[PDB]
Amino acid sequence: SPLAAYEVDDSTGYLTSDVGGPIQDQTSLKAGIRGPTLLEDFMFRQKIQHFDHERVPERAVHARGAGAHGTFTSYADWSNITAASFLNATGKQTPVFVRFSTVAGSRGSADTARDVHGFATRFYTDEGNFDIVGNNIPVFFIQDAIQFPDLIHSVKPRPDNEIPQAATAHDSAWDFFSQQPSTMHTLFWAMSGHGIPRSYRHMDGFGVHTFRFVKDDGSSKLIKWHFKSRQGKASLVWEEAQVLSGKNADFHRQDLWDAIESGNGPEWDVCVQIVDESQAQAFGFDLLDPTKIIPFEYAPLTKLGLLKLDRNPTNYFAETEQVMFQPGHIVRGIDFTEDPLLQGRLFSYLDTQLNRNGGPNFEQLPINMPRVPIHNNNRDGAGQMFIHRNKYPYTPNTLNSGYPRQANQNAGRGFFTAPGRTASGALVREVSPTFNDHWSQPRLFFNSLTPVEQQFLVNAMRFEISLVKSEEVKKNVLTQLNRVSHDVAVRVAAAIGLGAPDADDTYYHNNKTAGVSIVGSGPLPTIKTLRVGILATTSESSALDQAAQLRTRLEKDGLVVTVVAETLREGVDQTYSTADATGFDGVVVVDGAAALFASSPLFPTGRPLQIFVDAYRWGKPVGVCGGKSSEVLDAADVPEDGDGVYSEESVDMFVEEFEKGLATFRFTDRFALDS
Amino acid sequence: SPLAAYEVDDSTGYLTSDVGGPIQDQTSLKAGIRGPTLLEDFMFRQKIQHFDHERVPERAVHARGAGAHGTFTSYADWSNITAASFLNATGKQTPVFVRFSTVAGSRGSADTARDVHGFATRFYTDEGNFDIVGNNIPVFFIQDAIQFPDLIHSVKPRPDNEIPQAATAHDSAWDFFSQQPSTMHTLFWAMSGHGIPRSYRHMDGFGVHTFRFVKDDGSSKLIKWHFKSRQGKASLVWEEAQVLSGKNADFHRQDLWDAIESGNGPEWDVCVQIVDESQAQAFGFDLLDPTKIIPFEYAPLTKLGLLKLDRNPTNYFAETEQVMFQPGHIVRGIDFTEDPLLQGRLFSYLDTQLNRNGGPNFEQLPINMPRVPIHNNNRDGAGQMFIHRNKYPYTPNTLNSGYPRQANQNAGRGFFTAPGRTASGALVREVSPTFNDHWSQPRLFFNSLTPVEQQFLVNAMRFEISLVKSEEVKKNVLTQLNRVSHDVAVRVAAAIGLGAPDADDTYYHNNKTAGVSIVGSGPLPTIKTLRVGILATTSESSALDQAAQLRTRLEKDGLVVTVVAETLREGVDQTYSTADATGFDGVVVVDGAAALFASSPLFPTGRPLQIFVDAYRWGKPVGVCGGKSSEVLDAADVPEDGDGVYSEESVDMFVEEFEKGLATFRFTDRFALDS
Amino acid sequence: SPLAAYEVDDSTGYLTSDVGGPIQDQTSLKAGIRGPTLLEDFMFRQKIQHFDHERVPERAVHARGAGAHGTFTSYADWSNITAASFLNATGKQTPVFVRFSTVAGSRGSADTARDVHGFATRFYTDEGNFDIVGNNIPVFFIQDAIQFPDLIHSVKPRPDNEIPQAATAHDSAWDFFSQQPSTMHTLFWAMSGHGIPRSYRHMDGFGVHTFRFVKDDGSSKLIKWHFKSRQGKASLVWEEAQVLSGKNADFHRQDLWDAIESGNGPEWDVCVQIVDESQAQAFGFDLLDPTKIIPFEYAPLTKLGLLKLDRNPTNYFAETEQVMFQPGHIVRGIDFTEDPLLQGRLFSYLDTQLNRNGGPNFEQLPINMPRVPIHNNNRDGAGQMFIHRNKYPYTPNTLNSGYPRQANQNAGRGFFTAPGRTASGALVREVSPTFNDHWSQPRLFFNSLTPV
Ligand code: HDD
Ligand code: HDD
Ligand code: HDD
Ligand SMILES: [Ca+2]
Ligand SMILES: [Ca+2]
Ligand SMILES: [Ca+2]
Ligand SMILES: [Ca+2]
Ligand SMILES: [Ca+2]
Ligand SMILES: [Ca+2]
Ligand SMILES: [Ca+2]
Ligand SMILES: [Ca+2]
Repeated sequence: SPLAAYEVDDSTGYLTSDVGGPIQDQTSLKAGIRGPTLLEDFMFRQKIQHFDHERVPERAVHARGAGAHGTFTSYADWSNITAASFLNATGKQTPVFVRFSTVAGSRGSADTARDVHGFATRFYTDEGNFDIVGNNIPVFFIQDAIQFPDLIHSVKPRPDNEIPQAATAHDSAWDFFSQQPSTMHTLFWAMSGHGIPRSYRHMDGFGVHTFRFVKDDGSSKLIKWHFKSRQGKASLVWEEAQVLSGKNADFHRQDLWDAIESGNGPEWDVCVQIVDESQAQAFGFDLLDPTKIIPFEYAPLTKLGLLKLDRNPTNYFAETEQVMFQPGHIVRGIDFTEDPLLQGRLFSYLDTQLNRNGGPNFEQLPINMPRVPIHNNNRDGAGQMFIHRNKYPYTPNTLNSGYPRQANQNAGRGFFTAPGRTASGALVREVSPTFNDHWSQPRLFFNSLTPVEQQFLVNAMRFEISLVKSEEVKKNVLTQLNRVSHDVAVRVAAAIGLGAPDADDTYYHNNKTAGVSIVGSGPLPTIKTLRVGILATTSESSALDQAAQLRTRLEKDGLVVTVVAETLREGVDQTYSTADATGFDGVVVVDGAAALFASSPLFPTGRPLQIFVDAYRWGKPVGVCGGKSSEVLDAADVPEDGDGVYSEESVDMFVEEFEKGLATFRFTDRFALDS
Repeated sequence: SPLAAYEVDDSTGYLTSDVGGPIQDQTSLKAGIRGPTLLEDFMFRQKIQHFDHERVPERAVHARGAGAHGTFTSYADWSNITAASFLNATGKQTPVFVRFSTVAGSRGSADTARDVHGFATRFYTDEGNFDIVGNNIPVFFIQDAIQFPDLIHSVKPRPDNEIPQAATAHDSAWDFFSQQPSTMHTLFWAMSGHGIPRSYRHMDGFGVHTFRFVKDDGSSKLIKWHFKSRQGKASLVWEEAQVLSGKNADFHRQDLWDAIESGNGPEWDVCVQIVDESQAQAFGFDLLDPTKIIPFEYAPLTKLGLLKLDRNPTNYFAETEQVMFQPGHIVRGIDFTEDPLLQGRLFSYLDTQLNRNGGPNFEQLPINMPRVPIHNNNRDGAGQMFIHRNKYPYTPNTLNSGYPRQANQNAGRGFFTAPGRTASGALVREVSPTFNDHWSQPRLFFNSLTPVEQQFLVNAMRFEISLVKSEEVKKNVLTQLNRVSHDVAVRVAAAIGLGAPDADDTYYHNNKTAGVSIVGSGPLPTIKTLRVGILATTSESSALDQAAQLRTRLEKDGLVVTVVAETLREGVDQTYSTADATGFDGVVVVDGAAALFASSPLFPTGRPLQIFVDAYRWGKPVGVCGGKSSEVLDAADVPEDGDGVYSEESVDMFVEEFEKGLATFRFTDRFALDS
Repeated sequence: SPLAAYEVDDSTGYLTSDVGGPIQDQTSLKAGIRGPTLLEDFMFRQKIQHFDHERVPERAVHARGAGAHGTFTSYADWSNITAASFLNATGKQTPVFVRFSTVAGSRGSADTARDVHGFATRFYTDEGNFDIVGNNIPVFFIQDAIQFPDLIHSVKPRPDNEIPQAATAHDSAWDFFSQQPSTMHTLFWAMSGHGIPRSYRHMDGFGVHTFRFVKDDGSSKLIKWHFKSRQGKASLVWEEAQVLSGKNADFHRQDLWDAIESGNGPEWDVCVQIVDESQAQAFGFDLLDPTKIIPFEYAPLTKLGLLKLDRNPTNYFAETEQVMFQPGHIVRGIDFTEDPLLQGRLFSYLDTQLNRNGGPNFEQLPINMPRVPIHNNNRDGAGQMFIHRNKYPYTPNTLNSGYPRQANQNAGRGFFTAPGRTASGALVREVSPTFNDHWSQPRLFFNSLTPV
C-alpha cells in the first residue's frame, strides 16, 4: 500500500533538517546574548518557512469533515449486471477511504450545524480508484451544475460581513429557495432530522444521480446507489444540536473516531435500485432529474456488499484534508447519465484539486494513489514525484514499441462509454419540461413522516424563516411552501405573523413512501457506543458505589459510560463543570446524589439538575436508580409514569428497562403538536 | 540506480489514468461521429490538464543548464581540519549530483553564450545533504547580496522589449559595470576565454566565498573551494561560439551527456586553500570580499578528493530541472563567513524554491531528498508526501518522550556555528573600507594572461562596447577600464571611436599569479572525447577506404570520429549539409576528396571548403591525409609549413602528428595582435 | 484604457518599499562593519523576495514570442453576414494586441528556428474581448485535440537529456510524423520557407479552423480567418537561419520593434472565406478537418478590415509575457464548429492560465482586462483586485433586484450558440471516415511551389 511506504517514525532519534542534517530548533542565532537575530540562521528560517506555509485552501464546499479507512466486501459475483471488477466475486475485498462532512461551513465550524452532509467513498479497486461522491440526502437542491455557485453563494455567509457561519437561517438562502423551486425537495429533507443526524454512523449515503451498470457485453441498466446504515437512522433535536455546536464542535468526528478505536467500526450495506433503460420516464418523473427519488415501492434494493470502516488516520492533514475525490474516478462496468447536475460535476472535481494542491500532481499524494500500476504519458508539472523511464511519451510511437497500449471495450479491460447511449436534437441551453414538477415529491416526503416528525420540520422552518429580515422574502417563501402543503404554509406563517396564501392544490396528494422517516424506522438495531451519563456525588460513599455497579452492568453491553461528580477521583470520568446533556444519549441519577438536585464553587449554579432536565426535554431515556426516586423526579418536573422515565431500586431491572429505552432512542410524546 | 525507488516503467502494459483505470487517449468522446466533444470525457480532460500544467518557472538565474549523477571519494581522513563526515576516511564515497549552467539566459538559450557559468554540487552525505553552489570564475561582480537584482536586471534583456537574450552586449549592462567598479574583476574573467569554455568538463568550479572548516573541538580555519578539472582548461574563440550558438544551442549538455555514455565521465580534484583566522586581512585585501582571489603563490591547493560524474539522468525535468540547491544545505564541520554576498544568498535560495515548486515541500522531491532519515516537527503544506506518526510535534514535550532530541556541538552530531565567531560595533548599512580597491586584482588577472590571450580579452571588450548606443556610457566604461590598465583603455577606445582618458596609475602594477591563464596552462592532459571530422566523398571509393582506415586508428585512442560526405551510407556519419567546423576539434580531409574543395543540390555552395577554412581560422589542427595536399591547402589559403597543419601520406604518421595538435588544442599564432 | 491607470513613473523621486516607505537598497544592515547580515533588514528581504519570485512558468507551447499594440478598422457594415459589433460600421476602430511566436522552443530560444509560428490577435471590442489565436500556416498537424500532448512531446526535446532545443530534427518527431499521417500537410508547410519567415511582418495569420459567422436573425455561415500581409511574403534560407540563430536570437522581435519605432508599423488585411453550411462536405474533404485548406479557387477572400500594429509595449513582462489568449474569448456574431481540434482547445486555454498566473483572477491583469464594464457573480480567489458592491451574487435573487440580468439571443446582446446546430448518433470515440485522406492536400501544396 502506498501509505505504508510514506510513514515516518519520530519516536526516536535526533532532530534533523528536511535534508537530514542534525540541528536544534529552540533558540535563534544572535549577535550577542541580548543581540539581534542573524539572517544566516537556516535552522530558524526552514522551520518558520514550513510553519508559514502549513495551510492549504479549504474545500470550496464540504470543508468541515472527517474520514476513516476500511474495507468493502462483495456479497456475490455481479457479472450478470456489471463488469465492475471490485464486484466480480463472492468475498472479494477492496480497501476504502470515506470522508463525511457538512456542506456550507468553513473548516472549524460545528459538526451539528443543520445542513446536508457528504458521504464520499473511495474504492481502491484492482482496475482503478472508484469514487462515489454522495450525500446523506438522496436528492439535490438544483437540476443543473451551472447553478451550483448560485446555490452555494446564497447559503454561505453574506459576503459584506461574512455572517452567518454554517447556517441557511438568513435572507439570501431563503431568497434563493423561494426563487428556485427545484430546491423544495432537498430543503424539506434538510429541515427534517436528516439535517441534524446523531452521527455519521446513523445516516445513510446516496449517489443521488442515476448512474449506469454496464455489462462486458455492452448492455446497460440504470441504477441508484444507496448505502444503508447497519447502526440505524437517528437524529438530534434542534435545541440539542445548537448547544452541542458550542459545547463540542467536533461531536461527529469524535463519535466516528471513538467507535473505530473501540472495535465498533460502522457498517453499511452497499445497495442499488436497478431499472431498465426503458423506465427512464416510467415512474412519473425523469431519472435524469436529481431532485427525485425512485420510491421504495417502485424498485427494491439489491444488496451488493458490505462497507466497514475500522481504522482511523495516522495524520489528519496528510490523509483526510488531502483526499481528493472525483466522480471522474470511474471504472469499467460503470457509466454516467445525461443528468445535467452530474455532467457538470465531472469538470469541477478535476479542476478544484489544482486550487487545493497548488499543482497538477495531486494524484501522487499517497491517499490519492491507486493500488495498481500507472502507465501513461502524463509528465512533469510542479511536485513531480515519479522518475519516468519511458523517454518516448507519445502515441503513436515505434521508439517505445507502441507502449503504453490503448485500452477499450475490446482489450486491456478499458473503460468504455455504454455503447447504447445516444444524443439527438439542437444544441440548446434549455431545461427539459420533464423536470418541471418541483413540488409533488417534497409532498411525498412530508406525507411519509410521523406527526411529531412533521412538527419538527415545521418548527425548523419557523425557526429559520423567523430570522429572515425581508418581509418580501418571507412572503415569497410562504408562496413556495404553500405549493407543497397548505397546512405547512399555514403553520409556518403563524410563527412569523403573516397570512399564508390560499391553498393551490395542483401538486397536493396523500401518497406516502417507505424508508424516509427517521422517527418511524423502528428501534435502533444496536446500542453499542451509545453514551450513558451517570450523575453522582463525592459527598456520599453510597452514590459512588451505585455508580460503579451501574458502570459494570452497562459497560458489559458496549455502552460508553461517564460517571459525573463535583470533582475527579478514581471511578469518576467528568466534573459537573465540563458535563452537559448533549454529551449523553441517556442520563441516570443515582439516588445517593439526590441532595445536588435542589450551589458550589466547582460548577455553575443548578448544573446537576440542568443536565437531567435538558436530557428529559430533548426526548432521552432518563431515570433515577436506587428506590428513593420521587425526590429527583419531582425537582425535575419529570413524571414517574412517563414513557422513557425509569424508577427502580433494583440495579438489574433498571438497566434492563433503560437499555430498551436507549434502543427506542427518542421519546417523542414529550413534544407539543400544532392545532 | 540512485533514485531507483522512484522510477516508473512503461515498457509494458495498457494505458491507465493516474488512478490506474485502463483508458484510451487518441480520440475525444463526441455526440455523433461529426459531433461536438463531451464535457464527460474525463480521459481528455485529465490528459490535457496534465499537459496544460507541465511547466514550472525557470530559475531566476542559471536557468539554462544540465546535470549528471556521480560519486565523490575522499583521499584521506580530514578530521584534523574538519568534522565533516563525508571527508572523515580515506576512500569514503558519497553520491553527488551536479548541475552546470550559464547565468543570464533563459531556459532555451544557447550553451555557448559569453557568460559566467554555474557549477553546483550536491553531496548526499551520511550526515545530510551538503551543497557547494559555485561558478567557473572565482570572483563575483558585487560585494553585497542586496545588489544582486541590480546586477541581474542590468545584464538581462532590456525590460521594454526583452532584447537581448543571453548577452552583456547592451547599454544597461555596461552602464552598471561602469557605475559599479567592484564589477571589474569578474568582468575581466568573463571577457577572457573563461566566458566561453569548450565544455563543462574543461572548466573549473569555485565556491567564490571564503567559508570555514570547523573541527569537532570548535577551532576553525578559513577556506576557499576549488574544483580542478582533470580534463584541462580550454576555451572556444568568440566567432566559433557565435556560430555554435546557432548550429548547436545544446553543445555543452550534449558534450557532457556523450562523455558519460561513452565511459569518459569527467573528473575534478576537489581542493581547498586553508588559512588561519588571523590571515583574514594579511594578503592586502579582505577574505570577506568576494571580488578577490587568494593568489596561488600565497596559499597552496590541498586536494581533498575526487569528483567523478558517470551517470546521466533518467528524466531531465524530474532530476535536472527540479534539483533545488541551497548554500543553506550545510553540514557539521562547515560554517559561513561574514561575506555580505554569501550572507544574503542564504535567504534567497530557501525562498526561491517556493516560486519554483509552488509549495513548501520541495525537499521531498526525489532529487532533493536526503539519503538518511528525517526527524522533525515540520508538518502539512501543499504536496505533503509523508504520513507522520508522531502526533505530538512540538518541543518541549513529554507525550512523545522528548523526541526528537535537540542536536548541537555536544550531542547528536548537531551543526554548530563556529564558537570563536563574534560581532562588535554599530548596526550599520555601510561598506567596509577594506573592500575599496576594485582595480588591483583585475590588473593582476590581465598581467597573468599570454599576449594573444590579452588580445582576445581586448577583442571581446571591443565587440561588446561597440554595440553600446550611449556615448556617455562608453566614456564611463573607458574611465573604469583605464583604472585597471591604460593600455586596455587605449586599445578598446580605438575600436569605438573615442579617446581613452589620461593614465591614472593609482592601482597599476606588474604582479602576476599562476593558474588563471587558459592559453598558458599547457597541452590538454587527455584528448579522449575530442572530435575529429574527416571530410570525404562518395564519388571516389578510395576516399571512403582512406576515411575508414583513419577512423580505426583515431578511435583506438578514444577520439570521436565523424566521417562526412555528400550523402549517408555505411561508414559515413553526417552529410555536408548538416556538418560544421563548430562540430569538430580537428578537421582532416582525405586526399581522394580533393575535387570537392573548389556546387551540389545536397549541400550549400562551398560547404566542404568552408568547414576546413573555418577550422583553420578558429585555431584548430587541420590536415590532409594521403600525400596530395597542395590542392586542398591552396584553395583554403592554408600554408603547408603552418603550425598545426599536417600533410602525410602515411596514416600512422598523420595520426601521430595530428594527436599532438589536438592536445595543443589551439594554434594561437593565427591571431593578429595590436601594435 | 485599463493599462493607463496602471502606468508607474520612476523618472523622479526617492526609492520606496512597495508600501510607500522611503528606503535604501544598496547595502545590507549588519552587526558591525565586517559583521553578519541582520534578519531585521526588511529592505533587503522585500527586494530579494521580489527578485526570487520574478519568474512565471513559460507557456506550454509558443513560449518564445513578442507582441505589440495596435488598431483594427472595419472597412464596412458587415451586419448582413455577422452580428459582431466590432464589424458593424464602416470606419469603426477597435484596439488590438498581437503576439507572434514559435511553437516548440523554450524562452530564450532563437526566433529563426524552423517551426510553425503563432499569430494571436486580441480585439478589445465594445461587446467584450475577442481572440483569434492563429498560426502562420493554415493547417495543423492533428485532427483531435486529445493528441496535442503526443505531438508536442514528440517535437520538443527528448525528455532524458532535453536535446534538441527548438527543432523537429530528431528521431521522436519523425517517429510521430511517420506514425501519424495526418501530420503530412503541416509538415510540408513547416519544411517550406513558411517554417523560416523573414519576419513576423512577412508572414500571414490563419485561424486554421472553420468557424461560424452568425447573424442577429440566427442564420449562420462557415468561415476561415486569413490575415494577409501588406508587407509581402518572404523567407530566410535555412543556412542563413542557422547562423542568425547564433548571431541574433532576437532577430524577429527586434525587426518588429524597430519597424514600429520608425513609423513603419506592419499591416494586414483581415479577411474570410465564407461558404454556406451545406458546403461542409462539398469540396472533397470535411470543413471540420483542420488538416485541410479551402483552395483559393473554391472560395475567394472577402476583406473585412485593416489590422495595423503601431505601438510597442512599455513593459514586456507585464504586457507581452502576461497576455493570456483564449479561443473561448468569443463575442456575439461568432460561433464554434464541431472541429475536434478546436473543441478541445476551448478547455485548454482556460485551464492553462491557472498554471501561468498561479491563481484564477488572470483576466484582471491590465493586458487581459476588457474596455467595457464587467457584471457577474464570480468572486474571491487569490489576487482578487475588485471590491464588489453587490452582496447578493446569486441568480435568481430578489435582494439585488435580479441583477445581473441574463443575456441571450433576445436580451442584453448575449452570446448564443448558432440555433441551427444539432447533434445525432451514438456517443463515440471514433474518427470520421471523412478525415481519412492525409496525403492529397500535402501533394496539392507541393505541386504549387516553384521548382527551386
Ligand atoms: C458543479 C459543482 C458541484 C456540483 C453541482 C456538486 N458539487 Fe460536490 N463538490 C464540488 C462541486 C460540486 C467541488 C467544488 O468540486 C468539491 C469541493 C472539494 C472537492 O474535492 O470537490 C465538492 C465537494 C463534495 C464533497 C466532499 C468530498 C470530500 O469529503 O472531500 C461531497 C461529499 C460532494 N461534493 C457531494 C455532491 C453531491 C452528492 C452533489 C449533487 C448530487 C454535488 N456534490 C454537486
Ligand atoms: C541575493 C541573491 C543571489 C546572490 C548574491 C547569488 N545568487 Fe546564485 N542564485 C540565486 C540568488 C543569488 C537564486 C535566485 O536564489 C537561485 C536561482 C535558482 C535557485 O535555485 O537559486 C540562484 C542560482 C545559482 C546557481 C544555479 C544552481 C543550479 O544549477 O540550480 C548557481 C550555480 C549560483 N546561483 C551561484 C552563485 C554564486 C557562485 C554566487 C556568488 C558568489 C551567487 N550565486 C550569488
Ligand atoms: C489541446 C491543446 C491545444 C491544441 C489542440 C492547440 N493548442 Fe494552442 N495553445 C495551447 C493548447 C492547444 C495552450 C497550452 O493552451 C497554450 C499555451 C499557453 C496558452 O495561453 O495556451 C497555447 C498557445 C497557443 C498560442 C500562443 C498565444 C500567445 O502568444 O500567448 C497560439 C498562437 C496557439 N496556441 C495556436 C494554436 C493553433 C492555430 C492551433 C490549432 C489549430 C492550436 N493552438 C492547437
Ligand atoms: Ca443574508
Ligand atoms: Ca468509449
Ligand atoms: Ca539595454
Ligand atoms: Ca582563450
Ligand atoms: Ca529524439
Ligand atoms: Ca523559400
Ligand atoms: Ca501556486
Ligand atoms: Ca445558447
